[PDB]
Amino acid sequence: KVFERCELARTLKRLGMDGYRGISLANWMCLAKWESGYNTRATNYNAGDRSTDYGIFQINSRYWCNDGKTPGAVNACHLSCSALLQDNIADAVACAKRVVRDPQGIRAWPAWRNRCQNRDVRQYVQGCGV
Repeated sequence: KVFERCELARTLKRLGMDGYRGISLANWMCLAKWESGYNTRATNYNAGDRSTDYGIFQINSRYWCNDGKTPGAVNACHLSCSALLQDNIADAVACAKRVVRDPQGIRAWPAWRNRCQNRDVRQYVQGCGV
């Protein structure tokens, strides 16, 4: 599924992402925007280390979900990577929450630093009713 901007904003709020581990909803919106363009079906193979990024938040198979084919990987979210390709994002959200529980927080995703940190991210949630 390809979400519309405000539709996702509203969904994430409901799933309790606003301010989770100190991260504002606008930050989560900015991340999803640059990672997958709000697409739950998005996958990206990293030829470099043989891992794959899955779903709306482009969660990596080396540490967060099990895809079986990633060498020396762990599954901290306790999910099949398949779970992160569903239209319903409840598993993806639960996993994203698990990722920011580590010291790095939101910095765990390099693209957050490149595209969202120290920016005016208000744009991602303006007029959504969140």
